[PDB]
Amino acid sequence: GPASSLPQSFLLKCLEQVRKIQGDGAALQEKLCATYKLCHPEELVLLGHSLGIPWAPLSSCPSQALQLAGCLSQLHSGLFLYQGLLQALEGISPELGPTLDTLQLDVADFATTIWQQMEELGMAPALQPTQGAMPAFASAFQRRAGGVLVASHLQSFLEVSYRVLRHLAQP
Amino acid sequence: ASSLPQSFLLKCLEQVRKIQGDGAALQEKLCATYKLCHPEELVLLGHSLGIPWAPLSSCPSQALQLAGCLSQLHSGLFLYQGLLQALEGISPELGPTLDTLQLDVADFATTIWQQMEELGMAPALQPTQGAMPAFASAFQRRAGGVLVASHLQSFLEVSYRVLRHLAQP
Amino acid sequence: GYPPASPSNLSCLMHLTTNSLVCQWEPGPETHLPTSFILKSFRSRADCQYQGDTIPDCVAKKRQNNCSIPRKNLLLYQYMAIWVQAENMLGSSESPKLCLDPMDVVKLEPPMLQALDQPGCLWLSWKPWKPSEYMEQECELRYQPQLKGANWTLVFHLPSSKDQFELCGLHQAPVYTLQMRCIRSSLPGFWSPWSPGLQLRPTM
Amino acid sequence: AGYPPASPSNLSCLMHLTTNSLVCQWEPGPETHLPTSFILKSFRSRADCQYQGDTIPDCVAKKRQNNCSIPRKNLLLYQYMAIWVQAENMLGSSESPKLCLDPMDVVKLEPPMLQALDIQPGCLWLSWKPWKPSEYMEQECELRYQPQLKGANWTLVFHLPSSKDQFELCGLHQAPVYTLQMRCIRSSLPGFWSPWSPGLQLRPTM
Ligand SMILES: *[C@@H]1O[C@H](CO)[C@@H](O)[C@H](O)[C@H]1NC(C)=O
Ligand SMILES: *[C@@H]1O[C@H](CO)[C@@H](O)[C@H](O)[C@H]1NC(C)=O
Repeated sequence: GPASSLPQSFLLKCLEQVRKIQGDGAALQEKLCATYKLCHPEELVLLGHSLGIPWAPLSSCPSQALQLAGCLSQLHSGLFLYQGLLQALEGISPELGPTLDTLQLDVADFATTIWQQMEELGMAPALQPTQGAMPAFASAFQRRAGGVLVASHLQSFLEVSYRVLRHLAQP
Repeated sequence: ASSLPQSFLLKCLEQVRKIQGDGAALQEKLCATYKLCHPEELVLLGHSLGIPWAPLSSCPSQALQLAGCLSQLHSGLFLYQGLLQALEGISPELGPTLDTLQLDVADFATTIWQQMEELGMAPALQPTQGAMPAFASAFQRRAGGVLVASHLQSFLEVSYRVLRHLAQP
Repeated sequence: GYPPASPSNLSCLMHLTTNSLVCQWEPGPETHLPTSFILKSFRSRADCQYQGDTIPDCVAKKRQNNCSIPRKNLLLYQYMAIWVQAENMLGSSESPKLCLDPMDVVKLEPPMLQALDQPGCLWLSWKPWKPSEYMEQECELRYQPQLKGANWTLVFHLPSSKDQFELCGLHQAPVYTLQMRCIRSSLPGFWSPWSPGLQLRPTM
Repeated sequence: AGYPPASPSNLSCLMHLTTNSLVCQWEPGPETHLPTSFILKSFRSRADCQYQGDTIPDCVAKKRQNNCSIPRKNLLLYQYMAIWVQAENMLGSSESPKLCLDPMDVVKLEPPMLQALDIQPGCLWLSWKPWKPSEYMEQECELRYQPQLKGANWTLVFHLPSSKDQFELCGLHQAPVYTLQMRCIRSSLPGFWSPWSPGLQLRPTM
């Protein structure tokens, strides 16, 4: 039957949080392009390795339906990571502090939300995600570029997540 | 997007089922109580007793963007509402079981009517009961029951498909 | 004092077994005078603004603080206003009017879950509570290895019935407890109670 | 004179996307005559609010104001929370029964932006986008239209998408002018309907 280890109300709220955050990052990316003509993340590609911008994988999602402890676990680690990267940007600058703060609270709660659900259903690993290695962002420019990059990665991460979740919503 | 609110269609589908279970109860009772078990055997009496088949002129979507299909569903239910009333309870052993089926059919017809009014889809000419076949003798009431129950049943099987489509849960 | 006060926590449940809407309330202060409670009602439409046909009063039995409206008096799949009135030799009181469709408050009983008739596996089967078989239902099945740490594992949005349902991943104890409960799909209704625990053994 | 506080009732909350804060209002009952104080208290919980999670900062009410607002910075959206109000008077205390909601389940929606289109007889073309602050929410809309006449009857269209670039509505022959309105609601999750948008008075073709 259309059984699933995850409630549907929860999955729909996750999909809504994904869209909300996707709209927050878009605002951030718009601001950075308007305020600092930093508009194409591709141009900044190489600074990801240089700055150490972590990547959050989702290897465990297109291959499971009634057994998904690993999938939620990754979704969480990822959101948790970007929650840290956005914090590391120390607000980027006064002009961007507000826009970025919205993005970071929204990402933090989505991550929290996912954790508490995992606990409720009995999935929460004893091991809390050892917060990923956080980047430096030593100058104004590093923070501005870092922002464009982090936003770009968050974006890619959420597009995949959206597909994974959209799928689970109809089992 | 539809001209009908999903909650209405979903309640319609449930009334159909409730009613299909009521008719089964009825047919079980008639088979248990009077060894009248196969409607096929009584087929020929639909003539003698004058028991009509409620028409459902393929109502997926007609000259009406739904105004009409509901109109037919209502006419049918309305008819069986009457046929079941003409059976004057059938007999003391069956009165209860039939009364349940009758009430459930009446309400379903009512429910559809009121929805149609709310949407301004109600037929302009309100239904006047037709010539109701008389069930003179005990046997006529017992066989009539099996038959009406059998017609109502076929009427609801089609209605379920029609409504199940309009819905798509 | 003795004036009857306005009753509260009025609830009604549609009983499919007796085919009657059963309503119960809270009278409150035990007055020392010959009082009486009458469950009053009238057919109406959504939001209960249309004072429709009056439904026969249901006079509560002597000790019991509840009354049952037989289905012959209800119009299922349509809203109705219900309230209870207290008549005492020193005054009257009424409860706030409740607005329901008897079919929205149907009291469900748990589904018939059984082991059917592979390593670390179990096969189940379930049919719904017969009186409600006409209702499209959705169910939750919960299972746990029977151990000192009661941790419930859930499966959601299961169908009302399954001929054979293979469940696996059961090796954390030799025996597991299983329960299932159901609720009306897509329309108003309350969850049914969880079925009595099934204690089954996963194939070795 | 002076009487001790009555337990507050009709407590409700609505999430305001404009201000991004949960606003709760209640009914204090009978005046007490004493300098009385109300504090909206709450804690994060889980569904059914059995779980006693973290304490959210008390929200104290301005004098004579029978409402308090909890800022977003204090809310954990998409998780349930228990909320109740407490009346403290010099002669006693009372509390309202606890309410259990997820801020996002009581979002207050404003109607969609419905406009006519600047382009066979009896046709109209429409376009609608949802209320911007709520664009991230999947919504479902109902559109109602009627010819301007002697006690016109509303005709409805249900389960419409949240936005449409161009939506052709035809067969409108009963009058030279029709009124149209549209309202939306959160799709598949808890939410109230938005108010109907202000009537559009459009002339069909011919
Ligand atoms: C209301 O009545 C129900 C059913 O008798 C009872 O279980 C519940 O505790 C009562 N709740 C309140 C708030 O009185
Ligand atoms: C409950 O309180 C709200 C807010 O004051 C009010 O709008 C609502 O109408 C009240 N309930 C009723 C039935 O009036």
